Amino acid sequence: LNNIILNLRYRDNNLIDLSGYGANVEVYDGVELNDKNQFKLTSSTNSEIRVTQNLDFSVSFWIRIPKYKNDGIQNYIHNEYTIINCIKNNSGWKISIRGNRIIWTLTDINGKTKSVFFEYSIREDISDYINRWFFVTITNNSDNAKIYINGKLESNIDIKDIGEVIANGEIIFKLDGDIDRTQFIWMKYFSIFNTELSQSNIKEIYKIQSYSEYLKDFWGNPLMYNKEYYMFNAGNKNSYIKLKKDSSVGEILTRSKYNQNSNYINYRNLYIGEKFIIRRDDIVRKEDYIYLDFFNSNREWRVYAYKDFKEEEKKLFLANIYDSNEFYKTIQIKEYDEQPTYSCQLLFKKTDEIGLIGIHRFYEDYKNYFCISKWYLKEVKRKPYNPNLGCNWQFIPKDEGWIE
Amino acid sequence: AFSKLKEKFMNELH
Repeated sequence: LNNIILNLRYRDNNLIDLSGYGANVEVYDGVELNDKNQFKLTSSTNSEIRVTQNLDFSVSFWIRIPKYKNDGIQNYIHNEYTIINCIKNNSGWKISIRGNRIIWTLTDINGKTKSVFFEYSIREDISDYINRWFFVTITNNSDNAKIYINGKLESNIDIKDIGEVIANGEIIFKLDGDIDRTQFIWMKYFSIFNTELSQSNIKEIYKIQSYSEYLKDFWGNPLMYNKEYYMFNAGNKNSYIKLKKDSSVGEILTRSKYNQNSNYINYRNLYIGEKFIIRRDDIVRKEDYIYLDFFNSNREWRVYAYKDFKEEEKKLFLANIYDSNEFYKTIQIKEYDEQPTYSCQLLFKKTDEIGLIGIHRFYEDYKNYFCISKWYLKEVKRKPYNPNLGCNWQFIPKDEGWIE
Repeated sequence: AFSKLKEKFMNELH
């Protein structure tokens, strides 16, 4: 898969063509860049990238699209805006977004237009897509233009009506349309191929570009130390952790949802439960030894596991930071899943294995509690790794792309 | 303070 004509990648604090065809790439001052290959497009005049290139072609990239402002839903749903435009003599292609939709458009020499789109729901309790890094691939031959999302075919339309399409036009990365000053788009790994990629090729590219040295947060950004995170359980999506009133255990409650009338939108709240923080660059990696802490009022507390553990599962101990011979404190963060994910696991060790952190039904009538469990130790070795297991967790920081 | 929390933890374990 060297069939790449443009490969925009980070190098020496700049975005450049690493294809070997050496396209001229101009990044303007208003674009934000990091060494993790992310670049942000804002509403500012000088937030653009300009590419001067040197029917059977493909375009791949990742994207993180901000959640709708609850008060401005109508603009969101109506107002379309271009993010990438490649035109010459009024002919070429453009990638545009209209609310919860991403749109691919081809225009021929005679101004003839056909479009294909992907629409993600804005009524889901927990969305895989909203404000989260996901993978987009767009293939084109003589017959069909189709969109693949995270390696899976989603959309497909016939284009045999369309005449000649001049696709060697200058590529402008820029927000264009009826946009709020607040509007932004994150993108990474923008590539053009001179062939229709197969589904097999795209699953392989998705899995390659899914890998990183470091663990990731809920949004698909790198998991950090000394950073405040709400906690998400992949096995119990609609649950969260709350400290039991004036006690030392973590009870599991159901997330609240959107309250206002507007029946265009539904979601569960993410900024609910205790604000956790991971203790020992400030980047969290596989097999790292950590302390899992949280803030109780304005004092930093800790998640401990009781060393007297004859039962298969037991409630975790939430208390002030204090060394006790009765309690395990050292957790090792794990990534058992071989397939793409933002989930990690939490393993208490002494070097034996005591149990994994999860959620379980304890009797008192029954109730759900934040627990260690020996059960998970066997399940994580089974293949394929089950992504809906209770021992799979995700960290949600505050993000300007998600206001609730 | 830690003691008073550990007891409450023991009460929950019951």
